[PDB]
Amino acid sequence: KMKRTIIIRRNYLHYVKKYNRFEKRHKNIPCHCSPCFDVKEGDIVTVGQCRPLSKTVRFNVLHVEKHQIFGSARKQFVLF
Amino acid sequence: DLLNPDPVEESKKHKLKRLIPTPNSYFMDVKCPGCLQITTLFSHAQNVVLCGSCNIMLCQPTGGKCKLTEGCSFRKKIE
Amino acid sequence: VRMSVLADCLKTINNAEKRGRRQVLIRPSSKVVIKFLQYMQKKGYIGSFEIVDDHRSGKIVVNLLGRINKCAVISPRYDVKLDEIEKIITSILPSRLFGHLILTTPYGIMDHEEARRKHTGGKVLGFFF
Amino acid sequence: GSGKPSGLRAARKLRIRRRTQRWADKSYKKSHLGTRWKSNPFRGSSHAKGIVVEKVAIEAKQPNSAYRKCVRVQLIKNGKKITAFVPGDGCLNFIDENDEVLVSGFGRSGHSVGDLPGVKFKVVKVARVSLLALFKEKKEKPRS
Amino acid sequence: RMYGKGKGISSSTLPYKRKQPSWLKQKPSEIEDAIIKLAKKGQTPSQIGATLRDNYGIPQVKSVTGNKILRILRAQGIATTIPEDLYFLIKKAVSMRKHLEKNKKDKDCKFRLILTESKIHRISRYYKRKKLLPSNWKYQSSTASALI
Amino acid sequence: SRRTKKVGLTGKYGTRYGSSLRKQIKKIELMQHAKYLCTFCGKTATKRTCVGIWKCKKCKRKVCGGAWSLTTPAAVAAKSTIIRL
RNA sequence: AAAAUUUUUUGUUCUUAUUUUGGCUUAGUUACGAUUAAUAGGAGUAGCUUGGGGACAUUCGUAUUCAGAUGUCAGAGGUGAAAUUCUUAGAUUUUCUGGAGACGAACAACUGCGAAAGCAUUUGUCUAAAAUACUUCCAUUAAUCAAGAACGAAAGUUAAGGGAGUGAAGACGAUCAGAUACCGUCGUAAUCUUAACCAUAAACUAUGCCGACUAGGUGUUGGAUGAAAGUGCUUCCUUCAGUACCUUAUGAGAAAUCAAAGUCUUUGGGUUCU
RNA sequence: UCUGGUGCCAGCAGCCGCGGUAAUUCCAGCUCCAAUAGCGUAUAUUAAAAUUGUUGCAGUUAAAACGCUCGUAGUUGAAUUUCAAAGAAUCAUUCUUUUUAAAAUCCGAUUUUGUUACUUUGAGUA
RNA sequence: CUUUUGAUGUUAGGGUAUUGGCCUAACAUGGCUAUGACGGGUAACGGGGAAUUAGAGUUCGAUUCCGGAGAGGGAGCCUGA
Ligand SMILES: [Mg+2]
Ligand SMILES: [Mg+2]
Ligand SMILES: [Mg+2]
Ligand SMILES: [Mg+2]
Ligand SMILES: [Mg+2]
Ligand SMILES: [Mg+2]
Ligand SMILES: [Mg+2]
Ligand SMILES: [Mg+2]
Ligand SMILES: [Mg+2]
Ligand SMILES: [Mg+2]
Ligand SMILES: [Mg+2]
Ligand SMILES: [Mg+2]
Ligand SMILES: [Mg+2]
Ligand SMILES: [Mg+2]
Ligand SMILES: [Mg+2]
Ligand SMILES: [Mg+2]
Ligand SMILES: [Mg+2]
Ligand SMILES: [Zn+2]
Repeated sequence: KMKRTIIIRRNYLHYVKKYNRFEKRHKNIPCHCSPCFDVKEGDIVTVGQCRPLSKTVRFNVLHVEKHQIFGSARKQFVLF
Repeated sequence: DLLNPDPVEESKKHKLKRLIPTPNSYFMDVKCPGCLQITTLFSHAQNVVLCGSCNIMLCQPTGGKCKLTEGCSFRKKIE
Repeated sequence: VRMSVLADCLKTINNAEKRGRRQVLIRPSSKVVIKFLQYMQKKGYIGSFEIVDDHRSGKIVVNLLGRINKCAVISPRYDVKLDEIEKIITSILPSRLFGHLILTTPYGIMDHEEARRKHTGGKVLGFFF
Repeated sequence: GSGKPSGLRAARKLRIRRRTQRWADKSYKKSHLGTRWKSNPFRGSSHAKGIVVEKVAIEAKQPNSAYRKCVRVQLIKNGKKITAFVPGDGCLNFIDENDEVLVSGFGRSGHSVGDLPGVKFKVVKVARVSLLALFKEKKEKPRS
Repeated sequence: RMYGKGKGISSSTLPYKRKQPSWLKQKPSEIEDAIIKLAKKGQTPSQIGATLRDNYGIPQVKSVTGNKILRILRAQGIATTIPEDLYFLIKKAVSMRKHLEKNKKDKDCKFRLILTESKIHRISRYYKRKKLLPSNWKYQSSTASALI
Repeated sequence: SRRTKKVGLTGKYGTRYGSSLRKQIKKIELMQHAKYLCTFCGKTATKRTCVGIWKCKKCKRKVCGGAWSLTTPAAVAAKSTIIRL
């Protein structure tokens, strides 16, 4: 929804020693998206670190992979 | 003992409970008197079946095996 | 709903063994069950067994020798490192001289002594005394 | 099952269940509750000093029969008033109207002990000489 | 069952021999043409299978040809936009809703209608995850009656 | 946005008359100002013109009915009785 | 279709070609190209299949009470015993006629249906739900579920009806040392219907839900299969689903007891709540 | 189960308790016991506590199954796709060799054949 | 919850030893959250570590070394690498 800027979500599992089990966690990362890409909510992107470009952004997109989803983006769990 | 069950006992249980599940139904050749035509039929048929030559009823649906018309003769199909 | 076919098989075997039944039937089968049964066979805990072939998930019949004390699974298949075998075996097995703990390993299914001999870890499946 | 989740990714549920259920334990709730800094004359210490205000006698609980000797003390630290027991056969007449004493706990920290109803403190020193060395009476005499 | 308390086990069971019987005589083209003609008349796949079993001699379609009924009905561009069982569920729901419009004091009917709509939503989610239904297919409860 | 939590239509009365009288007015006037199906032409366009007269905005027929609604139950019961005979 | 090593013409450069390559249109050739059908789930078809499952409309019955007659004459009620109460202006009692509102005896069960709360006169319409039978269709579509939602006895609250019997309050008459009680004579709200609230019970099997295994017998409710007495129906034998009881447990418990409250220091099938 | 004194008083006692003439428990004398240049008391904290329970608790009657059903997030989910087979090294066991479908690649030939979790071994570290 | 008074981005500059809403003008409506945002409490400086424990765990760490912050409480400034 920004101009040449996107938000991506990373999912991962965290280990808890006392119970010998795992948990689901997540973090958000803002990135820069050049107009040579055509993205939308639900796809998969690969990003690389650069120098700070604003108060929050430090990455920008290098490759896009089309991916179809059926619920809402925040409710999907993909691990990589 | 368990590998080679008595065939009388096996054929005497529920179809889903025997070692190899097998149905209880079959197909058969039916002949009605004085029409001179042979027709395939399924035991436990759900529809009403009319003869090819004349529109004479050959069976009636029930809650189990179909009711075969009076005087008709049936013979199992070999396989 | 099943959620596991290994647990049901092992529970049925254990229940029949407690009564001295000399034969038992396992309804749902799979390759993992076959491998577990073969490993029990190799240690002389059971006799021979058949696989009955219907056109569904098959069935198994086994021969028992009045010789098993216990057989069960560990439901969550915890991931075990090579240097953590000692604690698990101390907690689970009845002695240091007999009994077996079964791991699944990147080199197949095997007990703990063979896992040490091969220098490998894995996850836990179950055990039999 | 047995009422707990046993999955490989069910650690949050177990952690939160244990976090909520600790508060039902009396010892835990006692040692983690913010008001213990307020409803406690010693405010966390083991001893305190005060000025004697009155001498009293207290009845024993029902099956027993006696008159136990105590003093009422006003604490220097915060001005509160407490009641303390004077141990010994005739140790009460070692104490005057307003002297300075040390008092400590009485063995069951938050609780009353034995036969005295509602006394949780005990005198250990008077006029900065030991009550025991003064009752032994073969050691020291009060600084008149 | 999924909602009530029943635990029945009644069902049909297939024979061990997967090949077609020796006494069967028709040609696969004839059976496919019968499928197409009998679906032209406005029947559903389950009705088609039942009629083939009874009024013709074909124990199983898959033994004679190589495909199932829905696949061959689709190979000709004849299949409906909405699957069979979902349509039956929708029809039951619209009937119950009409009756309930006529009677505001049925409390059992309200209960059963809630249960059927839950079924509808679950099956619709499954069919949308596959590409069998368009992604913006929603089932409004007020316009479903005109759906044919 | 939603401009009112409770009073809905009776917000024209302000704070007067008491809450329960406003509630009864609300119940009556919800029926009084609604639309009703015309059985003659099929459209839902029948509205009240006076205390007993109802009229369809499309076909322009006039039907005699109730005071605040188009039908009252007591007349429906008698009509059903006669029609059953 | 867009660039070429290799010679070409020029001192700024001009004059041309085999020369190394992605697709398109069509004919052609492949071993050309889709795992079962779960004693998982959902749909379907069949039976003069079952049921006090639900909603609306209809139909019947004695009893009770009111009013009208009807014949007779001194008590009737009620209690452990009596009062209060009705009555020669005819009580109570017997016969007939009309109205009113609730209720649905006997049959009726260690029997049926529903998620629970609950459901019982006849007939019609509407509406769902199992179970059984199946060589019908789809192919994992499922289990349990914070938040959220639908229902939810009796009492109680709001409005309009209805108002016989029963009867929290209240008034008397008795018993008693006292009796604001237990007993008796009256009797208001309520109890019933329509439209809205309230959301609680020893709302109990004081036993969450799904799946597997483990023991013998006697019944009973609803289907299907195979066989005998009948005067296309009854009995018997199997099998599926529901529902009780008895005996016994090198099974369990602190015990009472339990076919689950068993398969647990030989401790881990899945999941919610406390 | 020693002596003297006191007599529900004085007092002791973390807990159960002792104390009215016989007090093994108060106050003393004697004698014994424990640790010992050390030994008591108060407050806090760990084990004991499988009385916080992942390993590892209980929920008919002891504390504790929501009145009942639906339902999102969460947790958990049937079987199937290369299974084998034949020699060597050891006092049946443990090890170790040999190839059996395919396509691309050295004039009847070497070497490549999806991504994570998970597990093995390293690097780096006051 | 944040956003009139910079909250989240784009463009052009200013400034700094350099990147950056760090600041200024124009523009757009974004950013975080039941996987706990925004708030409250701490008798909370963080580690290397300590005590007690068969194995799990529970509780401490102002205080030898490393990192941070301050010189009664706040703000400003000169010299100088
Ligand atoms: Mg469910
Ligand atoms: Mg199936
Ligand atoms: Mg009346
Ligand atoms: Mg009355
Ligand atoms: Mg009365
Ligand atoms: Mg309650
Ligand atoms: Mg309860
Ligand atoms: Mg244990
Ligand atoms: Mg502790
Ligand atoms: Mg503990
Ligand atoms: Mg322990
Ligand atoms: Mg306990
Ligand atoms: Mg319950
Ligand atoms: Mg600005
Ligand atoms: Mg520190
Ligand atoms: Mg320092
Ligand atoms: Mg100072
Ligand atoms: Zn009209």
